[PDB]
Amino acid sequence: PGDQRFGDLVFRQLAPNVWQHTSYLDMPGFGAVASNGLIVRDGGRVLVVDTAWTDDQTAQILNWIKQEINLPVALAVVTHAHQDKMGGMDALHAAGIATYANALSNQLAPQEGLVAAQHSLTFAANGWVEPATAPNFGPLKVFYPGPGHTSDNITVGIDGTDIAFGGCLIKDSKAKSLGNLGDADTEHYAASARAFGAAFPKASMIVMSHSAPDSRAAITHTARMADKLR
Ligand SMILES: [Zn+2]
Ligand SMILES: [Zn+2]
Repeated sequence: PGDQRFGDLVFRQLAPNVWQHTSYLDMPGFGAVASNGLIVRDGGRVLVVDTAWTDDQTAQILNWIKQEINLPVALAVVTHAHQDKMGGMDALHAAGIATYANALSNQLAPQEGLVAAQHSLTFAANGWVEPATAPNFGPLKVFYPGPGHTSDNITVGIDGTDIAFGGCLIKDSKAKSLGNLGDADTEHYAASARAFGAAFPKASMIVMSHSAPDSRAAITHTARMADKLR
C-alpha cells in the first residue's frame, strides 16, 4: 500500500528522492498517535525533517536510512518544540548530525523538556528563512508562516518536487479538528495557514504531521477551521 514497515515505524516513498517517516506514541485517551516527518536524498547526502517522538524511534529512522539509502545524513531541521518533532534530538546528536530549528524553538526546547538543536534559523519579514542561517539546505525551502499551531512552527518545501510540508500547522481536508491547540495562536492561525499555501503555490502534495499526504484542499480546509478560532 506503499507503507514500508521497519521495526515499529512506517516509511512511505512520496517522490523519487522523498520519503515520509511515521512513528507512534500512546496518548492514554487518544490511542497510538502517529507523527510524520520527511527524509530527502539530495545527491550523495540525506536530509531529515523532524525527529520521531523518542530517541529510540529516531535511531530507527537512521537505521532505515542506512539500509535503504546508505548515504550520510548531512543535517536535520525540526519544525517546532514539541515532542513529536524534537523528541529524538539526542539520537541525531549521537549520530553526529547537524541540527537546525527556529531560534524560538531552541529557546523553548529546554522548558518543554526537549534538547535544543545545535543551530538557529531566523526569518525575514516576508517569512522566508534568512538564507545565511540555513547553510547547505539544498532543496529544502524553509518558511515561517506566522504563529498558528504553535508560536514557533515552521514549514518546508522540497524543490524539484510537488511537495510542501506543513508539519503540525496543516490538517487534512476531512479533519474534524485542529488537534492539539494547547500552545496555539488562535488569532493568527488562519492567516498563518493561508500564508503557507501562498508560500508554496505550486505544491500539489501537502504533507503534514498527523494525516496522510493530501491535496491543497488541506490548506483551504485548515484555514477555514482556523477562521473559527478568532
Ligand atoms: Zn506540535
Ligand atoms: Zn503534533
